[PDB]
Amino acid sequence: PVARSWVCRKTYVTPRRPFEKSRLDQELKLIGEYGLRNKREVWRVKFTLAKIRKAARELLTLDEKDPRRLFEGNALLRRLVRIGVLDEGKMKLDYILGLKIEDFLERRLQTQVFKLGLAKSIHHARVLIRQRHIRVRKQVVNIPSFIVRLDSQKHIDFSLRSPYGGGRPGRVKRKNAKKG
Amino acid sequence: GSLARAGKVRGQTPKVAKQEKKKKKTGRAKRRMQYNRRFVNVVPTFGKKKGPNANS
Amino acid sequence: ELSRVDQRHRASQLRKQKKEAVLAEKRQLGGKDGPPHQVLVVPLHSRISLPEAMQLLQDGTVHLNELGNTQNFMLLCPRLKHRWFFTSARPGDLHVVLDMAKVADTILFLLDPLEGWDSTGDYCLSCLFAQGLPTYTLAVQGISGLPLKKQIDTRKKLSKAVEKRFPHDKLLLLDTQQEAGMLLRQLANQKQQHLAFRDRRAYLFAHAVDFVPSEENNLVGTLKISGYVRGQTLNVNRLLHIVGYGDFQMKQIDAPGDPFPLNPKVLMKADPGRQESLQAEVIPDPDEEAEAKMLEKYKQERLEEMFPDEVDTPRDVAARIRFQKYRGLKSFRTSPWDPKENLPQDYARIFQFQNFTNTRKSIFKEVEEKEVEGAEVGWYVTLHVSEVPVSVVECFRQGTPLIAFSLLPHEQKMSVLNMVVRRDPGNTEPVKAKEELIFHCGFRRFRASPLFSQHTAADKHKLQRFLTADMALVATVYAPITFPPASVLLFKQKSNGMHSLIATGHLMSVDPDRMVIKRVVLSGHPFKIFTKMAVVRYMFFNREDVLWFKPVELRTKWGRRGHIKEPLGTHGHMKCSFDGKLKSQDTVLMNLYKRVFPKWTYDPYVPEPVPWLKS
Amino acid sequence: DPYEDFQENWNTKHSSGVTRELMRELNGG
RNA sequence: ACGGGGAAUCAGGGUUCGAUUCCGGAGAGGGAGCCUGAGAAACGGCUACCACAUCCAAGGAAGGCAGCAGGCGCGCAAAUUACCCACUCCCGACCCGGGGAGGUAGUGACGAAAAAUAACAAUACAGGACUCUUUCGAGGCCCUGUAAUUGGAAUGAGUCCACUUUAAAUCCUUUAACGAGGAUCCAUUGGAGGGCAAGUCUGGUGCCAGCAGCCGCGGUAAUUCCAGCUCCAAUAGCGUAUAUUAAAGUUGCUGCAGUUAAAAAGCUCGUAGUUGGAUCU
Repeated sequence: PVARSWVCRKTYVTPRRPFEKSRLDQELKLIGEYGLRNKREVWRVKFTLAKIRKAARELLTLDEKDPRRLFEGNALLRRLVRIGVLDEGKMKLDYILGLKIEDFLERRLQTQVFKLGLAKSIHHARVLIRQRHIRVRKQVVNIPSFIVRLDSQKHIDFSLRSPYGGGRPGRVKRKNAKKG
Repeated sequence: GSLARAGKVRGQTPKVAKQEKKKKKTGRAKRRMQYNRRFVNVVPTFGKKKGPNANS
Repeated sequence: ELSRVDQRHRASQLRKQKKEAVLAEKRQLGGKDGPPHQVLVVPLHSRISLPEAMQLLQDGTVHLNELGNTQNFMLLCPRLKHRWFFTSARPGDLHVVLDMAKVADTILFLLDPLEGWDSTGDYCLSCLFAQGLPTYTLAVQGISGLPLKKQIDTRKKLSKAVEKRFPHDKLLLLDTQQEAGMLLRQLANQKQQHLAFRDRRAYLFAHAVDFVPSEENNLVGTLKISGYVRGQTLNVNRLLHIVGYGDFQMKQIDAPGDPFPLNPKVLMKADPGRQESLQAEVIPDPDEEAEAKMLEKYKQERLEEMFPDEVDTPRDVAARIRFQKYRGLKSFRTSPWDPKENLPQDYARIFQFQNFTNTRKSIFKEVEEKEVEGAEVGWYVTLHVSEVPVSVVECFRQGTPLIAFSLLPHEQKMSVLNMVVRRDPGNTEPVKAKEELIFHCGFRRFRASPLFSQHTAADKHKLQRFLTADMALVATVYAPITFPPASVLLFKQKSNGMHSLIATGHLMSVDPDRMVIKRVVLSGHPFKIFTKMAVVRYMFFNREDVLWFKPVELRTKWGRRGHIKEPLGTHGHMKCSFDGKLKSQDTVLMNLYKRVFPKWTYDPYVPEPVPWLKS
Repeated sequence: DPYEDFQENWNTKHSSGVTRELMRELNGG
């Protein structure tokens, strides 16, 4: 007996066929377009989409005046509007099935740092997040796959201790000032 | 059969030493490198030879 | 098995079978009766001074039995009621390590915290692994002498840099005696590695050597050697081999009082002449010029790893004269050969066996399944030997111990020993087929001149003229008979008496019936080829010897079999039928074979090596 | 030419390789 | 074969695992018998016997780790003889004492989560793309690199004062100071004939050594072995062995087959089983 929880969960699935061209090609295009590191970051966002399609595909067999479909189905669309993947006029339960991987990958903090212009490339956003230069509303966020909600998109900035926004220079500029 | 030849070709091979090259690349910058090789600025060129590591 | 209760019973018998057989040899070592628990301790890294650590593990009751230079003492702590014994040696010294780590029960290695070992400790580490390792335990000295964070890394930055020698073991550190108190328990409860050599012969370790000569002018007398018996029941009518000074017969044993009992003068055996076997090895009745040798030995060796035996054919002397003695075999493995056709005169000076394995199982049974009237183990028996020179005495006063052990019957004469070697890759120098090398074949030490051979199962064996680094070869030499098994070491003085370890291995069957065969390959060249005929230039030069070597079969370098058909030149040309069509790239060549015998360059004297360092 | 090397070597040891190369030429990207 | 709650896989149906932290049972080397007590056929209680085994002055005495550590043995196969009652709770006459229950560290690539190993700019290219020139060729307009071209700006990993954490420590979080140019502060494991992503390049060997799950490869030009280069896949992870699940509509209830591929009993009667025609507001 222990006071520990052993409840864990894997967050990706690997494909059934390992060496398949045009699966390899499409995921490499999605790695290069969004600045991701390995295939497992695509297989992770493929997995949260496959959980959302599957739960909506279950809710589509119950009729329109079901209790469970009306409650749990309105709570599924609410999250997808909240993270900015769906829009507001498309809140029937059948524009869930028209979602794709790219809608979910456009909402990462990495691509949003690139979209707002705080970076100048999609790989420049990965480092600027990871070097702790990026904060969201007060809080330095150190994770590039931080899915930016819709209300937290207007507050993404440059982290008041950083040499980019705050002003105290880094390791390199101060040593060159010492050698001045 | 006769066990006397064992490791014949392994010990007979002329020992060529590995040539020093640069440290390759790692991780996200490697995936960016091989995306830049294949998809952006793919060459308008002799197509259907799409066999990288084609000798001749 | 049948039905759940005769399966649970069937497991219980075989559990009881195994659990009782593992106990029938546990009492071989370190009981309350107590043949003392011999622990040899060596430091690897030369930064580790050995008097730093031995003082810390001194105190239960310490008994400093004084020696020449090193302090080799005994320990009694009766809170656990065991009798330890501590001997100590230095890294790289082949003399003082190999002579008392062979009769030891336990080796205790002392590793440094910083690195694993220096270069010189790796040398004596290699000889100990090939000699037969007893129970071993790692230990370290300077872990807690580092800061309170820098010690949890130092065991971790060490213990992977040990595994290419020592694959898995924990490391018991040494800083306190309360750290060493956990060492002696770990030392006590091990799995006892049983050295397969020593559990058939009765051996001993020197505790105090005393001497008085019979005469002083001849510089030879009689020793009073004292020490515990640690082998089998020591018979009185067996011979006695000091490990560094030859074999001889003793005349009197006697058991005095034990100078070190665990918890606190009678003569019993004498040697007659009727049972004592006679000592006779044979049957009574019948700088830049060597560099010029060194640079060609980096080349004449390399004429063997690309060409098998490509010799030059003699242009002056006739072929039936230069290669008179040889013969041609139709098939190297399935040919008949008389094993006693041409015995040399040295083979009338060696001893034979009727059947070696069945005379081994009868001399193996009598030491174990039969009880002799000798003195039993665990005792403290001192010993009077007959005739040993005075030179063995003062070197004990320098510090080295003298080890004597009994011999089986038929272990004093001469025969032809075959022994498997593998060349140690620590050395890179080439060795000829008839060099002079230091042999350590199972508690013996002698120089010899072997014959390197190949390790097959067929009766014939082809001579390898040099030493290769990957094939396991067999040395063959005249030596005194040691019954198998026996661990082998091979050394060679490079310079200043430094012994370079070049080959390790074990022992094959000692017999003269092993056919080692020296080959010679006669290379020719075919220069007119036809449809399944061939005109071979340059292989012979006379016309007449073509009819001499006509029945000797031919081969090519591309696998083609053939034979000599006719000669056609008055010069050295010939016609040869073949099976395939010869290629223009070929080189037809024939094989000549003859028996070979080793040299009799046996000497029991070995020079004492220096402290082995680098260059 | 993958056409000729396939039409010649479809029977030999190199059949699988020349079929791979011919599909590479025909399908293409 | 301890049983359940459950776990793996899975279209739907299924199949297999469940010693293992929760509930219930059993048992303290093997059987047996008791004392005490509300409660035990109790083993960190006792009495025997069978099996092992400790001390002994030889008359006697004491045992039971399938508790926590640790040892031996077994084996393919599994961690420290560490710190503390501060937490969660329990026992006692008790706000106070105790607890290897339990907590905290150590070992730990069982396994699961996040995630570095570089980014950017100016040049130049016998690189590509966009506007003009019929074309040569004209440009900061957008991209790319087998530039070990230059250039500062950014930063952790480490090293390390201090705070914070805690019973006291550690670790992480927070901060001084140092801390990157072959940023040598170098990423590996398998592969390149087809299944199956990716070289009939070069050297060696010559049905040998060896590779290869399968098909096959190797007999002097080896797309397959031994290597060098280059390329591919996953990536702080990747091979191998075995169990098992899908693939397997190759166990078939859904949902297979039975002339010739494996297969309908020689024929008929017959009890149980299985299945049974219309018809009632």
